[PDB]
Amino acid sequence: PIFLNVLEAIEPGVVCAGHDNNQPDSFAALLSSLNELGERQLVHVVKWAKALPGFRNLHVDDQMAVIQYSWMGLMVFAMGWRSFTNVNSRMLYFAPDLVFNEYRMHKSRMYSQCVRMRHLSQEFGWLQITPQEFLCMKALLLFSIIPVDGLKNQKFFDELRMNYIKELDRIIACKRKNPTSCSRRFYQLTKLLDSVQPIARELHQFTFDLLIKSHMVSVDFPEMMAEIISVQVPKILSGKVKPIYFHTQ
Ligand SMILES: C[C@]12CC[C@H]3[C@@H](CCC4=CC(=O)CC[C@@]43C)[C@@H]1CC[C@@H]2O
Ligand SMILES: O=C(O)c1cccc(CSCc2ccc(Cl)cc2Cl)c1
Ligand SMILES: O=C(O)c1cccc(CSCc2ccc(Cl)cc2Cl)c1
Repeated sequence: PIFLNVLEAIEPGVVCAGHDNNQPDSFAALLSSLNELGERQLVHVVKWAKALPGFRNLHVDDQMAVIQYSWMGLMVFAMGWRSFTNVNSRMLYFAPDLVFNEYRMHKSRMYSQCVRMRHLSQEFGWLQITPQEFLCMKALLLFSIIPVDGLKNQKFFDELRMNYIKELDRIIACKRKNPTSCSRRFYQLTKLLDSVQPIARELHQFTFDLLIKSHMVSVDFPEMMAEIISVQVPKILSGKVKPIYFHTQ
């Protein structure tokens, strides 16, 4: 089971937000912390993507590209998994030092999005996602958003992505026999993967808006997040980069 040994080996540990929970909950302080958390998770995402099977087959510019388009979806999905395993999805477990309860949801001014993330989180429970299904789904999220005109080497990207689809099909299928089941299950996992995208997009709009007005509102964006949110998020927002959906929406 080489493919899973690797996914299971390179999975990131806990990342702390650095939030001072002694501060009173405020928009400026909650969002600044979520932003630092994002900066910190990006270092780990980069290191993890580059250790994935087949990832350095991609053109070097394409490597930076797929990471910079898909981090939001990756991080949302993983946070939903954390939330699911650490607090049965009752709260959003951004990090051990930044757990959102209902008060933090309203104060962050992202109540509706948080609610949608909580929903995502509860699906892991509703569908009984195994840890192997989770790891393979999250790997496939690295490959689920690309420019409409293609990458530098799109042919490589297509092959890699096809392979990651087959690995997920394999993880479902090391277990079952009479194949209504395997067929139903693949359908649920692809539907769940698709559902990450509309949420990632709401958060794209949100953080963009907020970067634009950050000075007026005392929210800090660190270097990389400011750069990625000014340079790559708008390509998504302007429709020049789009998610790859399994089913028509
Ligand atoms: C992008 C963002 C900072 C980073 C947040 C993001 C919401 C989802 C999220 C979950 C994580 O586990 C890491 C941080 C991130 C990626 C936030 C929405 C508004 C804020 O600007
Ligand atoms: O280097 C970083 O920490 C960073 C920060 C934000 C976004 C990305 C995407 S780069 C992924 C990558 C691909 C190829 C090479 Cl040579 C080198 C790299 Cl770092 C990387
Ligand atoms: O072990 C695996 O499952 C695995 C998973 C993903 C990718 C790869 C290697 S694919 C990388 C690749 C890139 C371009 C082309 Cl044309 C052809 C290929 Cl085979 C192997």
